[PDB]
Amino acid sequence: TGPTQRHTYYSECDEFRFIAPRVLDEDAPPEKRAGVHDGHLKRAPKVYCGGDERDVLRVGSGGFWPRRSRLWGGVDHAPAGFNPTVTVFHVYDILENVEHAYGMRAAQFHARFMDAITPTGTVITLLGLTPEGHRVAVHVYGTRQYFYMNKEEVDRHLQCRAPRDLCERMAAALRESPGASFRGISADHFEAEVVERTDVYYYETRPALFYRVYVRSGRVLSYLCDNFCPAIKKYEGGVDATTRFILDNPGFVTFGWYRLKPGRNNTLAQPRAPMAFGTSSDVEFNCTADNLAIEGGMSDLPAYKLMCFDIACKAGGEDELAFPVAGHPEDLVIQISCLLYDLSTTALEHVLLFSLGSCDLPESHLNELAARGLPTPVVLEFDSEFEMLLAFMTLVKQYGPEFVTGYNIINFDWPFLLAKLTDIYKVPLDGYGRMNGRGVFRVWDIGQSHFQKRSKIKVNGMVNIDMYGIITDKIKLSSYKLNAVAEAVLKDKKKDLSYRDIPAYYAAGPAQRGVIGEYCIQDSLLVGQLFFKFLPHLELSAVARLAGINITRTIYDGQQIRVFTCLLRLADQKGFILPDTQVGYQGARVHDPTSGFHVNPVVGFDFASLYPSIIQAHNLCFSTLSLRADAVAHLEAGKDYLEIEVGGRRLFFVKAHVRESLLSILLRDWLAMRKQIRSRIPQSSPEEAVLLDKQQAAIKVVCNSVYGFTGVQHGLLPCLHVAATVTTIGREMLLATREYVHARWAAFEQLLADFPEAADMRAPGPYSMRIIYGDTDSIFVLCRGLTAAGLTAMGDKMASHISRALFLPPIKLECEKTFTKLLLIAKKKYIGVIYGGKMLIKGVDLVRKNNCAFINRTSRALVDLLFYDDTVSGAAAALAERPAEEWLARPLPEGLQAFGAVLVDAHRRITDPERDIQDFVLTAELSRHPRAYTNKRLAHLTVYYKLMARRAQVPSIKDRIPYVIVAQTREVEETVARLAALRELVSELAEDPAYAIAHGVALNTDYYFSHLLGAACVTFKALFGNNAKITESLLKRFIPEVWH
DNA sequence: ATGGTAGGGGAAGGATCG
DNA sequence: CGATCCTTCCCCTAC
Ligand SMILES: Cn1cc(C(=O)NCc2ccc(Cl)cc2)c(=O)c2cc(CN3CCOCC3)ccc21
Repeated sequence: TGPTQRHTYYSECDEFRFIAPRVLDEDAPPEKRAGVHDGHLKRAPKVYCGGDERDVLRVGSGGFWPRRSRLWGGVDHAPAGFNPTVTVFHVYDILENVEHAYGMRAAQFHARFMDAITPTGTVITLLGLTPEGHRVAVHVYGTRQYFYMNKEEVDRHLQCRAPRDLCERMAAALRESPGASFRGISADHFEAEVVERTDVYYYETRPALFYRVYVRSGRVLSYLCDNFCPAIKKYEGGVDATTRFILDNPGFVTFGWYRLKPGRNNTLAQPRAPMAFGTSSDVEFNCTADNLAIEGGMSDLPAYKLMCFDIACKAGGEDELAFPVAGHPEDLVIQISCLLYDLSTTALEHVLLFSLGSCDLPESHLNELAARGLPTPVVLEFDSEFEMLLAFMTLVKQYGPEFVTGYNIINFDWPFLLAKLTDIYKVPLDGYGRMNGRGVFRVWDIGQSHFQKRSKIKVNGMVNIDMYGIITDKIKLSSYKLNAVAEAVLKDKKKDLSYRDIPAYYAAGPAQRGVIGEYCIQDSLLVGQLFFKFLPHLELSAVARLAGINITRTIYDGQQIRVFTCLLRLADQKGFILPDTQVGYQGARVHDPTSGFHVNPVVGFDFASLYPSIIQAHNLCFSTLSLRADAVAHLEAGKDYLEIEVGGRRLFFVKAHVRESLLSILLRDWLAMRKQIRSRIPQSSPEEAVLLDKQQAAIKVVCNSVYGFTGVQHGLLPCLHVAATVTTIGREMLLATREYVHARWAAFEQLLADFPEAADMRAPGPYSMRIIYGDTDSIFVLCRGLTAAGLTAMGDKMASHISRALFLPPIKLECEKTFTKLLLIAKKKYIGVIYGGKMLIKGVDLVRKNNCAFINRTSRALVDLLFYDDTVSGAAAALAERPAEEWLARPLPEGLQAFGAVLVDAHRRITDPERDIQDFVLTAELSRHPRAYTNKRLAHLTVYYKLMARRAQVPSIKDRIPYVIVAQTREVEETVARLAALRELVSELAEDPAYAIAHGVALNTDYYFSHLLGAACVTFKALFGNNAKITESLLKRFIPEVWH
């Protein structure tokens, strides 16, 4: 009969816009080859492979790429008698769509589904595979969104006193909509129960009557919540139908192994006829939710496919050496490397090269690959950009990669390709996902927006995992160029590339373009290696399984949604309903440290998950809070509730036995689950142990996300009172721990009394025990008069004692570290030597990946000497012997001599050429869209605008920009004045390392030495009563005066 | 659309004091 | 009236 849901992906083509560089035409004179052919053409798209040629949209007998498709434009490319009986199947992503009965009356669906979607019905499509390998999509009918409204509030506001009345008013309001989107919608299209529920906010709140309204269309529910009755609180109206399908059917997950089973009236699932399919899948199914169950024994992934891909493009305009622009039809996409792996076997299965202008890959590359057990690359030759891109999209649709990865493919690759396919070549994308049409293929940028905080890529049925963000979150670097990341993680350096070199390599011919192919394939291989080292798919799938959210929203839609979903589950379970809404509170207090170098033993105590344990112990929650005394005036204070003053206002938190905290329950259950699964790591195969580790990681993530979720003003379900109470309780606890240690163990008598272990630990000097440092949940205590022999093993017992004697469970204080020497520099900045010989650096420019590697190495060597050299340590002790104030006129002790040496060596490396300029590059992140800036006079901003004027690589909206500092010259000052006049010395001397190396520009030698001295001053002011000016002065005594 | 409060220190520019 | 400070913004940390 034909398809029931029109396939919008191109299966036929007879005429297209042809664009291709004239440089590829050899029979043309070497003079008439500069430009780029552009114009309409009327021939069928074709692709060349190995001397043979075939139409791009030709599918069947002989193909160049692998194909996992069945339907292709109303053709059933499946061997007749293909009726695989499906029992179990794995699910990775979930679609939420609308289906009308009038549309589907052609399809021979059962009566049940047509009743489910009679005017319009929401359908939940589970996508995945069978164990055999078949692509499968099961459609779940019956899922209905629903939201609550107070009955006492609605009855009197809308002059109605019955649920059918509410249905009538809703239908009417939807009729007189702006655009008459819903015309003919009537009251019988809605269901309205009356049910007793409780608002989650505040203990005083008592149950009441709410109208529960069931809605079949996300559009209708959205319009209702937006402008139905704005003066009435609406509950859970944002909950999408997928979340309802997950939570209302207990046991279900968003990622895992399901099984078809018999249903309510002995109902069985029904398989769809091929012409009714709506996916690029081999078999599809219709079923209600009771036809589904979970399968337990199943634990391993199925044969999901992962396409890793990178692209490379070239300009076409007057300047072919400038960076391309996808909006200009002259700049084209020259090459696309695309390699497909199997995710269950982490093995590479196919490698493909899409190229404009046929080529032969270099032989060193081919030899390395074929020797590394990898498959033989297959090159696809194209004459135009349209044919190449169409073939790439046809590959995406036919092979149907369930997962897709690359590097910086969110800000460059996908936007470039899709801008080409959309703005220039005019191609619809709604069918090139998993759905045959009407799908999702959008790409979000930041731009001049306020609400958005992250770039996203969402493709239905296609999980995009950009390894860029993965590395940015998991690894700490100064720059994230793919080759730098490769060398830093895998210790495998590979060739760099720039657009400045691409046109030449293209013009020389098929071999110098096969070089470009080699570079793209090497990039893609490196990305694949990173992917399967960090295993982001398993991590994020475990998070999705835990939070009841699909993999896509797991990745790109924030953290608040996960905590919100779990809390929604628990609150609906326990009788609440979440109301829809839409520097806040005092944080922690860092213990004012008395700075300096400490050589006596230091002990480090800290709390295990301080904020979650506070929430657990004190029963903090939305439902246990109250702002009014009369609410808690009927129970005994202290024994039944906790009175506390937070932010100049009294708060009451009813204790556990009155009303149990929802947050406490979530945290306790998550913690017990984490402990259970971690107890299985030993007696488990490493294959299983990787999954177990990802699981426990996800659990810890959500646990640490609880408090943050509570503290997001104007977020979803916010309650800053809880966050401020948590921080205040933590501050109080730290203060109390300090005072207890001070008062109870001032005398060594008591230290011996409680622990008969300080006998074999009494040091020469006098006994003292005083808190020296503290931050949020940490305590560093000085132990003059004790030996650092078993200070760890006795501080363990100490912390256990303090926890037992001071705090309610599950609050726990542990002894983690004991330092031999420690440098208290300033607030939240310190460096120390652990008793185990390992160094510890926090806060200082050392860890701050914004500085140049040279000053980093130098200051490192300095501190290394300060800790791993006995003479300079005794020298610091000598500096301590005296107040340091007199030393502006006194001499520095001999030990410090070493410093001078290293310092002067610095100067050498600064001015002496043949040094690496990359060893001298600064980095800085570009936070916002530059138009929204308050100073507008920043180094990386100068470099940004300069790169923009030079038609260079415009940095993506949130990367790190590298730069260097020029010295003042005639050209520098002249161009400064010229640019100033055009727009109409301070740190304007900032330049791209690239431009400033090929133009032979010289660095500001004075600046880098002055900042080496500044970093030294900042790091070593501690040893001189923390005075900066005095430290700079007496540091001048390590530098020849001809440099001051 | 959907990520918290503390911090220190560097760059840039205005205000202030003798 | 000229350095000295004093504000503000911005980077990236530690919890
Ligand atoms: C790494 N990190 C990120 C955070 C964050 O992103 N908050 C915003 C937010 C908002 C909504 C959601 Cl859903 C999720 C997250 C933190 O808040 C944070 C806090 C601590 C304090 N620690 C923790 C426990 O005991 C006391 C000391 C330590 C590390 C932290």
